[PDB]
Amino acid sequence: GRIPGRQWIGKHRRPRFVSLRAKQNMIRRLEIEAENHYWLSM
Amino acid sequence: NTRHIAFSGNKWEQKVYSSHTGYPGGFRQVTAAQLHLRDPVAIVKLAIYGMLPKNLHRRTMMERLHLFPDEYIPEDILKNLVEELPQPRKIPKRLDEYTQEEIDAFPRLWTPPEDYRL
Amino acid sequence: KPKLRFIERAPLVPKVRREPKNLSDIRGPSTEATEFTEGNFAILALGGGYLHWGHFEMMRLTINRSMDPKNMFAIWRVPAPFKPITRKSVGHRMGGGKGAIDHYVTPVKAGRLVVEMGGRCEFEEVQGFLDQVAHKLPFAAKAVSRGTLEKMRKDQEERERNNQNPWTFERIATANMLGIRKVLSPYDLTHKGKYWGKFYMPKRV
Amino acid sequence: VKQVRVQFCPFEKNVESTRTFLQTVSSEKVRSTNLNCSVIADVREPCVDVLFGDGHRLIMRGAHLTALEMLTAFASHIRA
Amino acid sequence: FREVVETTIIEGRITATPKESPNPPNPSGQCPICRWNLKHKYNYDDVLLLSQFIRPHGGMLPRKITGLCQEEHRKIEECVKMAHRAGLLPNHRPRQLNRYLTRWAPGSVKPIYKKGPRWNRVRMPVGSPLLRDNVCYSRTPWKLYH
Amino acid sequence: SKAVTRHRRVMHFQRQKLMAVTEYIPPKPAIHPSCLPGLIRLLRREIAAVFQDNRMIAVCQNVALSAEDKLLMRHQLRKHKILMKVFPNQVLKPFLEDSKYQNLLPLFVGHNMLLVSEEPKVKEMVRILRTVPFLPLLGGCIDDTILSRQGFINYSK
Amino acid sequence: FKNKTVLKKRCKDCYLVKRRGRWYVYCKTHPRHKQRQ
Amino acid sequence: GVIRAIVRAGLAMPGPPLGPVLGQRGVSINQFCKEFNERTKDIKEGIPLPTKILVKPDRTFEIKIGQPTVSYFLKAAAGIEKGARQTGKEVAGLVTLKHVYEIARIKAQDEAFALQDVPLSSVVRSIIGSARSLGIRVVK
Amino acid sequence: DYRRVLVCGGNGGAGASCFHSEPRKEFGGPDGGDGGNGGHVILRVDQQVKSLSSVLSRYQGFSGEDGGSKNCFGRSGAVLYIRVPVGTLVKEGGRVVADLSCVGDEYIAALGGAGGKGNRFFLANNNRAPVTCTPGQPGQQRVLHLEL
RNA sequence: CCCAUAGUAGGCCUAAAAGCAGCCACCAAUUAAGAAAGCGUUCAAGCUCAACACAAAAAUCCCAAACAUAUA
RNA sequence: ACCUCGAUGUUGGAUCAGGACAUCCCGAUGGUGCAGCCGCUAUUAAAGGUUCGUUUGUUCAACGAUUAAAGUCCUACGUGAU
Ligand SMILES: [Mg+2]
Ligand SMILES: [Mg+2]
Ligand SMILES: [Mg+2]
Ligand SMILES: [Mg+2]
Ligand SMILES: [Mg+2]
Ligand SMILES: [Zn+2]
Ligand SMILES: [Zn+2]
Repeated sequence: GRIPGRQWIGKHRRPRFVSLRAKQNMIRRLEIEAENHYWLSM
Repeated sequence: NTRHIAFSGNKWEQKVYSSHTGYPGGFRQVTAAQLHLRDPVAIVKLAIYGMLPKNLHRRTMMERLHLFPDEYIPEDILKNLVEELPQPRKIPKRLDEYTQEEIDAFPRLWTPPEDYRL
Repeated sequence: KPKLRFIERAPLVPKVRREPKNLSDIRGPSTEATEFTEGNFAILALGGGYLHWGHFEMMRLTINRSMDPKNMFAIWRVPAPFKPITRKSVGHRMGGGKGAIDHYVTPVKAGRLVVEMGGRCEFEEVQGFLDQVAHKLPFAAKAVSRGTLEKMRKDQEERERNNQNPWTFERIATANMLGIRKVLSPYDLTHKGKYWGKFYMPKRV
Repeated sequence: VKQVRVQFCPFEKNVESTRTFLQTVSSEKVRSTNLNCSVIADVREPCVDVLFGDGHRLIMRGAHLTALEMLTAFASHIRA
Repeated sequence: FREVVETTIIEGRITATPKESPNPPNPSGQCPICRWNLKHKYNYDDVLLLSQFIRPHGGMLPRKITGLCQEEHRKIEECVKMAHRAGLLPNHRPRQLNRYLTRWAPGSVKPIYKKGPRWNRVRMPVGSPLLRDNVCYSRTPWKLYH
Repeated sequence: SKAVTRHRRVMHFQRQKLMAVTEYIPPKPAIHPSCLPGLIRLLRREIAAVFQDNRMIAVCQNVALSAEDKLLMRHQLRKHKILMKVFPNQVLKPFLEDSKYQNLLPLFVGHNMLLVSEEPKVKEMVRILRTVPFLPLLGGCIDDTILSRQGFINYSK
Repeated sequence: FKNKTVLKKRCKDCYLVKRRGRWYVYCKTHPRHKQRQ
Repeated sequence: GVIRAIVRAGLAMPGPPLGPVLGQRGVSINQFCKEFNERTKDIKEGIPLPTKILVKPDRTFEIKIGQPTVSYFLKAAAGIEKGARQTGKEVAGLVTLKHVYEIARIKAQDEAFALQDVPLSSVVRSIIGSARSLGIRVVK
Repeated sequence: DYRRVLVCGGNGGAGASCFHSEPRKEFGGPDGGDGGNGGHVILRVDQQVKSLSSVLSRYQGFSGEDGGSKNCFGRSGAVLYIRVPVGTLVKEGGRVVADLSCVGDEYIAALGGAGGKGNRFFLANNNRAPVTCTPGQPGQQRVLHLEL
């Protein structure tokens, strides 16, 4: 089970999957920035 | 009692142990059930071997592992024993093992219609 | 004329000047022929794609064979193949200019109706062969009535209004929240994350 | 099968099991091939009798039984 | 419960039948599970609960008779299959590898000779997805595939 | 690769994470709601009229008969003024309470074939039934007076 | 048997059964209808 | 078993439409046609007549007959030998309501045909529908 | 005692149009193999076969494979033999092809098309890089009237 | 799940094509039923709609070991 | 046109073969427009096997004679420090 060519660049790449940890990290950043929006609105 | 281990799910039929004798055509793939029937210690031994760190100490460690298929243990090993570790999984009870008091304590959930063969 | 009209392979007068492969004509929601017109059933395009003359013949033959001429009538909601796909020779090294016209084809965008049926007949009577034709089509397609089309649309607004996710693709893309516009296309601001290439994700709010 | 007799008392509390039984199996749709049988319906807790001239008498008290149960019992007895 | 007795003459007699325990915690519910507040709080090993919907020979009882919701009937059926395969109902039988949480019948699964690459691994199912909504007492979700 | 591709192109991992984070989340509709708490009128009027038109009524289970046998039975009944009827229990059970027939509830279940008449040829009808040893007579109620099978036999004799 | 990705009953006696892990269309009257998923 | 035939009384031995179709069960064609001709003499001659023959398992004949057919009867009453082609717009003969009633008077009497409806409407409407399906206009 | 069947002789394979190249001779020349002739179809008599009840549907003679590279020719289609009872008259639409009486009497009912020529077939001192790729000629196809 | 009376094989042309090769009307009785929606008949005959009624496969050898529920 | 142009021609053949199964034969099954024999089709099966000659450098191909069969492929179109 090999991915043709070089991984992560070609037309056919290794399937990458989003972990719950990654989702939580992104959501944390989004919350910080929503607060930034609020504090920049005044 | 490594002969009496229990696999969750259908691992007894799906888990496959792969080995190669080195010779061409020497690839052998044996389900967990077949491996267990052949050697009643192999499954636990392989699990521990895979969990141990992959260095030169691993086989020295495996020399300290003593696997016995059944309740019998050699006398010297028994005399060496110091502590017994709690079993990681608590064995669920069967109805045959439940006491009538416990059955009574558990409520009846529904009224079966009287006119039913059952 | 309660029958589906025959579609020519290529326009009678061709385009002397070769034109570029503007894939934008397949990318994104369809803005034309998105609504029913003198009909009750149709084939909805749930994705973008190019309809070759072979697809046109498949549709025409299947529908004409499997509809009642006197009651059921059909109408094309898509122009005839008009975009030349200048497929080059059957082997040659790259270069030498642009290729020559070999096939003609009509672009289709998601949300576009391809064929529209009508007449005295209910939806289930037609679902069978319309669904077969939809599967035959080169893009995702669906046999849709007027009622089902409006139902799925209203469901889409219901989703957009009731989702409990505080984070929507629209909010994040428009606000450039995580600098994600460094990863998104400018078209994503208007596709709202529901379109990726020529594929349309209906399940996604 | 040689003879069958169905009795029930709808004047008293009804028993739909035997009613459905006689509606289903005691029909010429079946007797056309089961011509050897003689059906009688003597109506007045219920009682379904089946007489086999060989060695068997079958008595069904289809009060608490149901149509499916009694039909299966009849079929099993016919198979013998 | 009616039982048929033979002697040939055969007759059906209604015998003693249990009744729902007094004082349901949540009276006026759709299903017994909802009435007793057990929507997401029973597992394959809860034989005391499971056997109440089980024929004497091990089969499940019909949903019309039990009164269970459709989803709860499916959950109970799957939990009963798992309990039987785990050997927790030794007496509810028609007439040696220890298992538990077995989704499939042992004789219908093929060995995984070629587990795929890391991104397409063929995983061994454990438990049932029907119980995915059970009460979560663990920090990490319980895995349905091993 | 072009922006539009025949295959589904691989997304930048950041875009994939964005999609996952912005996936639709359906609302939870509180406690599980499931677990939470003119032929019809033609028949109505026809049966209303019939209940007064008929003076004597009876019912049988003429479902065990063939098409030809049923036709012959209908012919023998039409020889007299009696008329054979059938109507759903689904609509007849309301009819019993509508016409104030409490004793008639446990008489009509399954296939029921009414025998509405005003002149009793029940003697000859029973004679015809005799040569066909099945299709037993069922209880009825003449002019609001419930009659069992023994009552019908006595009335016939 | 005939291998089909989608199983369709052909006559009235064609019945679907999931056996040994996969679906089958069995038929007593017309064994020609035997299908395997 | 019942055998249904629409033979014409004029010709008692047409051939294929009786011989092979009746010979499968086992029949005496001579007796069958003799009885059919007896009925033909009993009734007017030269008119299609449905039959209700029932071939008993004992190999015996019980022929039952009634009124003649209805399509040919209506065509004759309208003075038509062959019906209209379209039968939705084409018409060749017109039959008045009084004539329809007069013919219906002697129509609701057969036993096998089951035309035993007490009301006159049941029969008049049925024959009117038959005529409408045929190429005959119902006057007034 | 009477039967109509459809035969279909094999279609010749199509030639190849390749060109050879190797480490010290980049332009190795035409390299397309010829296609294989289609398979003939033949009716043969058998004393064992009683009648035309065991007949079948379009008897399709096998088609020769296409030419390959390296001048590899294509295998000619295999000969398909049909069998019939002794004393069978074989006709086309009126024309009588053969009265097959003897045990094993055999007649060619549909020839197979000649295989196509690859581009190397057209190689010559004059034509040094042909590209022509003749397709396989089709095989005779016809309906047969069989009567005993 | 049931079972399917009858005007009549509705006529037309069609050897007859009756529901089925095809047009045109598509009424009708009992309480209740489309002069044809699918098999099968040269044509008939025999069966079902209903309504009565109640996904995957490639070539050296699979590829961490494992684990469903101890508190976020 | 991404590795190799600071001694690796290439094709066939010989020798020895490792492997895949998308099975040519041998094995076990379902269906059949399979009465039997026979075929046709599909599922499963890779343990084993899978010929010798004429022309041609040939791989192929044709032809001759066989065979249970003379399978489709990959292996730097396996294998020239053999
Ligand atoms: Mg790589
Ligand atoms: Mg470059
Ligand atoms: Mg060097
Ligand atoms: Mg295989
Ligand atoms: Mg290569
Ligand atoms: Zn509930
Ligand atoms: Zn079948």
